[PDB]
Amino acid sequence: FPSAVTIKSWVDKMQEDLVTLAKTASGVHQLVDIYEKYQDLYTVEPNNARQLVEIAARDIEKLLSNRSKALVRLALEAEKVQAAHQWREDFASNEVVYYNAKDDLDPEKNDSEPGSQRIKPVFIDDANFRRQVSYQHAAVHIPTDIYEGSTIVLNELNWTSALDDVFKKNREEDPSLLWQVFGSATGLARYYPASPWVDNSRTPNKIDLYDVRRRPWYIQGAASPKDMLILVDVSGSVSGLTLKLIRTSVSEMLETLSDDDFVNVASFNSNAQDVSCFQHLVQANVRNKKVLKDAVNNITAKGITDYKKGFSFAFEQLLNYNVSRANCNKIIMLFTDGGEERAQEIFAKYNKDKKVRVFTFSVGQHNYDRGPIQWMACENKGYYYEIPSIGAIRINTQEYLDVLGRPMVLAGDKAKQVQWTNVYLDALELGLVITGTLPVFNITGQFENKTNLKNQLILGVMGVDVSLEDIKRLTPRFTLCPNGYYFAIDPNGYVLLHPNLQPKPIGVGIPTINLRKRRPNVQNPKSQEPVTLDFLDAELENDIKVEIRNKMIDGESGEKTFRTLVKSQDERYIDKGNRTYTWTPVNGTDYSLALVLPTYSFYYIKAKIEETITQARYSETLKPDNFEESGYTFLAPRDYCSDLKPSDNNTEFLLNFNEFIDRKTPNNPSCNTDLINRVLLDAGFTNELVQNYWSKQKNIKGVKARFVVTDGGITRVYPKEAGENWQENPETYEDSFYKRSLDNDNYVFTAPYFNKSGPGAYESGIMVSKAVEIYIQGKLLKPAVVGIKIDVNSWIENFTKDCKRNSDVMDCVILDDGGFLLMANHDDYTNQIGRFFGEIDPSLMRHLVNISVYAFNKSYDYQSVCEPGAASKQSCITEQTQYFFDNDSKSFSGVLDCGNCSRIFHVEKLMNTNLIFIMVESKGTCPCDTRLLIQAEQTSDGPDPCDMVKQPRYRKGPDVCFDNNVLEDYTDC
Amino acid sequence: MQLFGGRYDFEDTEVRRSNFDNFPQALISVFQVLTGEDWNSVMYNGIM
Repeated sequence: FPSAVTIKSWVDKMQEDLVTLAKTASGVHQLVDIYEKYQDLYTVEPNNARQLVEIAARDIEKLLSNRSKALVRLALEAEKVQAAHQWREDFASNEVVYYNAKDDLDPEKNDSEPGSQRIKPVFIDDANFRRQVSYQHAAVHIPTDIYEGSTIVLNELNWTSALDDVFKKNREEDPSLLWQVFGSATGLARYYPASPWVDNSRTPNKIDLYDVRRRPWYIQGAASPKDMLILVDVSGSVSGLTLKLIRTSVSEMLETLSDDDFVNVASFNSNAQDVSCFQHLVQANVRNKKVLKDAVNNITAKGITDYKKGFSFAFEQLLNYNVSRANCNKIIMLFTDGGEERAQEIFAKYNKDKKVRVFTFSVGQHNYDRGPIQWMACENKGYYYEIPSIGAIRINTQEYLDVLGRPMVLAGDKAKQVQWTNVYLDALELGLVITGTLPVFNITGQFENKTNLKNQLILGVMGVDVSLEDIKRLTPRFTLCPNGYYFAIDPNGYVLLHPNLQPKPIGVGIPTINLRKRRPNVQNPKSQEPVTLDFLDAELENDIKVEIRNKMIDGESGEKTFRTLVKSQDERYIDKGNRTYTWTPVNGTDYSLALVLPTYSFYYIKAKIEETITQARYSETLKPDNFEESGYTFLAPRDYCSDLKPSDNNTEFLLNFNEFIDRKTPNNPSCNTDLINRVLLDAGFTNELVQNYWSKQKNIKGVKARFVVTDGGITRVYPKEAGENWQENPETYEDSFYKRSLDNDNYVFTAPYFNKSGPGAYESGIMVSKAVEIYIQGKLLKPAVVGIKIDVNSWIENFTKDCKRNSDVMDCVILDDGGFLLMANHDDYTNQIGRFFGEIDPSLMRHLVNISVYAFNKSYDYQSVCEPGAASKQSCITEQTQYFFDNDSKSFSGVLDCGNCSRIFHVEKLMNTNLIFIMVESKGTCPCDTRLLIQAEQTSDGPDPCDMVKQPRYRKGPDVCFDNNVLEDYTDC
Repeated sequence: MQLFGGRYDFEDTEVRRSNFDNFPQALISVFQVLTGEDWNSVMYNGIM
């Protein structure tokens, strides 16, 4: 086995060759020189991070205030218009004319069911709604199993007809408005602008199950948060049908709860116990509700009933105050069938003063006695419900929110505060939205102290949607490098705005279905949950990020520079970077906005091209015909002008952009002239480099391609026969190799993908890249990244020139930080290039992790897709692994023993790159192995929620709580 | 009432009116087995 100095010499020659080839054939210094030689087509402007966050925070505050103004308009008109309604019952003469959404519009139908008349709209097509929309009237949604034609429904479509004028005025004053909705307590939803529903009940074969009363925005604006305890009777008498209905009922009841409510499910039969692992009230997020639903589905029925024990248990659960709670609406929900005991002693002992409400549910068809539980309800300010069948569940488990809203109605105008929801996915396919809501009150006989009977409930909730792409237009990201960004935060942890938040649902657990119990045509239910992604599950988590999070959950301003691990765009690498987080509160709201800037991104380039000559020349440089002199050119699909839209066929976009820059003058009447000026400047620079330098050597020895990727958004790949092997994103802010080469100060090698369908090992090559970094006036800027593809075969034959091709005495590999194979020695190793080394030699890789030449970090992706196991693709949690270098030492010698064998090895880190060279004794000598070491998204289920609940994340609750008015009635029960 | 009383707790939603849950119901069920009408389905619910 060769000495240390022979291996040192081998790797020094190797890295000399590699680095000199990349340096002289990519043109880093040449581009630096042409960037610094101009210095007068541009100016270097500062990125004041504290001014940026405050500007953006005021723009977001102004948007949400403009929306809170259009809700207060709708609510006042709705109250005044219902106060003056007459309550007809004869509509067969005086019709109600309205547009029922989800009815078919081919004019050969002509239903117009009795008492009402239909509307056929015109339905222009629109942007800002990617569907066909009519600004003339409002559309009405009625749940499928609610007959329209009722006297309740027709009296509703009669007075809600005066909303359309405020809908129209709201939209006329703020043309950037999305959906405006009134959700009624009768099930109706009147929204503007009109648009056909996504699912009709009988049109196709998928029945739509949408009821406004179960929507997060409605439930949020209907009542205050809750401290719910669900007490489930599992005595023997509930066995059979009523137990099956109780399980379905408790799951439906849990689905009306959000992240500001706290829940636990207990159980009693002669002894009361928690149904789960939880033992107190927990925050009722998607993971905790998953735990509780799966624990409820395991319930069996045996024993004698003891209401006293169960109620003692419940009242003690609602008295902890040691754990995190809502402190708002202590309620018990008793799911039973029937009994003889009313437990007056326990109520006299435990809520003497009636601070805890009691809602009782009598489930099933049984002969038992219901007097006692109706009494329990009517005594403790609660309510009594009967659930005889499955079709009765949904409506009876969503109706307790009328009782909870009485003390909010009795509060008057103190209770009309706008609220914003979590991020959820629009039901009319608009993407990710938040909705700001407002409750509407029934005020009849108000100016005369008359009615106060029907007047303790609300009429419904007004809502107004705000899409997250409206909020991403107020935090513009094209003067920060690809590594900086904005992100906003709830007073709950959850993220309103982050790079890593996608439009997909959050996955819980491992997805498993039973394929042998699925009828083909029965219309599965889909989803109702929000996209609640905590801030510490969107990024890698230090100890400093936790205190930053806790600090800006408590509405604090601040700033902090530190050093952290950053995961790469493609989740395979990890860099170590310096970052600056600068945060502030959004003043009208409970959100907080922060800007992450990597130092080296404090200055940007603002173009100063103000003569037509060079502007026009630069505009000529990017035209497909002359590609063979500037190399294949890609353009970043941004919004440079309001007219040309991103196309995703990048040659189409380039043609449109050329047509647009020359057909309309560079005076740019309405375009973003800064983006266009920057793109033109950068095209000029990149073309100067391609002409003066890259063309003088049309081909180099091992150089397979050459590329420049700049800010502005220009990509140029020199031999156009490489231009179609280039599969990177054309948007230079999503290129993983760009962001990685900005973080390092040396050459970054990207490993190809292994076993990928397309040209990926010997067709393309191995990508090397380096960031161009310039000093204008003592300021650092990294405006572009140059690179190269290296030919595999040329590298092999410089690599073999005591390991030669297919030597069987030892192995020589070259890996990168990440553990991916780049240059092998064995011709069956080199067949798998770009594969994780622990998957082609797990023993030595585990030992390298053990020696601490490789560290690793594990994460969870909560928005992943999985092919379900046995117990299309559904949503899942997956665990991700990323390896990297921790120790800064150049050499690691050693000997790994499998026992009965001992392979001696030497690894040496190549200087000035991200490569490691390993020389180990061969593997086929001694048959020792344990198991593969995988670096891939592995479908997971954790973390364990029974432990996160014992030590939970810091949190801030709403401080407004409307319960306990003394003018309440509770004669209705 | 001793053999089948309180044992028709099948989890499905099928309705089985001829059971033995109280005395008037057991009396009706025995009378129906005596008239002979549909006695076999009373027997099947009792076997299951």
